[PDB]
Amino acid sequence: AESTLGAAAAQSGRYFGTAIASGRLSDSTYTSIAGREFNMVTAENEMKIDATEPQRGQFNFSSADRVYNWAVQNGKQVRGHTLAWHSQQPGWMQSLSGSALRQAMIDHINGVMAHYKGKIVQWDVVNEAFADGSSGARRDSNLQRSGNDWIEVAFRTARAADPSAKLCYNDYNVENWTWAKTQAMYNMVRDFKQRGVPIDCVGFQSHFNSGSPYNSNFRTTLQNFAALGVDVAITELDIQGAPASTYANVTNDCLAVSRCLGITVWGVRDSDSWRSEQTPLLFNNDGSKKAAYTAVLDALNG
Ligand SMILES: *[C@H]1O[C@H](CO)[C@@H](O[C@@H]2O[C@H](CO)[C@@H](O)[C@H](O)[C@H]2O)[C@H](O)[C@H]1F
Repeated sequence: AESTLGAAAAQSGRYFGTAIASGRLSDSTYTSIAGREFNMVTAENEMKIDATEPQRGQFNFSSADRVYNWAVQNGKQVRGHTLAWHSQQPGWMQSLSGSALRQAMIDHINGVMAHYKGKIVQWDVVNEAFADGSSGARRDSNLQRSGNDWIEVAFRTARAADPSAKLCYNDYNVENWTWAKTQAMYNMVRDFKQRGVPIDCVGFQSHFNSGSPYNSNFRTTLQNFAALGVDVAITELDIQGAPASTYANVTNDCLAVSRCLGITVWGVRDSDSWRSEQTPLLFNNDGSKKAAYTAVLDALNG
């Protein structure tokens, strides 16, 4: 067996990753534990639109490169996050609509992807485009108001910008097979595959909690999306209370699906999370391993 999460995941050809924040990189406990345990990194905030293009046409990759460089220096691959999203847009992009916004969205994808061309294994090209609830509608945003084709255009733009990256659609509350949101995403991906839209992967955020609880049918969700001809990935995992049983279940669901590339938990210690009050991660505040860590490692080791 293997003694760390990333190495244990690698025995089945998968990765075990985390979100990394540039502001925490002077914390020796964080950097040593993150370096030891994970083989995949996602920048927590540094590769988002506001951080990378603070003013139109004026890119700033300083903080993003700090995360990227840390990952490569520590032997990890990197998931880019995220190129088109309604949340966290810089004010200059919030003022744009229609065709002007479309051009800025395209320019933003091209500029960020060119900087990291051939260096990023997966990109979350589009994030959180569906509304929550029973409707299955697209979320309202300046991007969605520019037309239903905004998502497809982002994907076609990204494929041309860097043909070596796996292009993913990412979202939350899409893990339970029976939910309307899950079905809306499923039909979009099915449609994309029939029309030749270049989508290679689907990211399941996996923010499990009392209001959006884990269900055993997540495995069915993963299998059904994989059958559409896309890879699947667990991208921002955290579970309220960090129950060992649920952490083991999610891990085993990924291990049972051949195209489940790996799992990323959203943070290292409970105190590093935005949801620290629900103590939803695998390491305690002092860096020690909880019960959930042991369960995940055991599952990865079979
Ligand atoms: C999935 O959910 C995580 C947690 O909400 C998002 O990461 C958070 O993003 C916000 C907004 O940019 C930040 O304030 C938090 O520090 C960060 O943890 C992630 O982007 C999203 F895809």
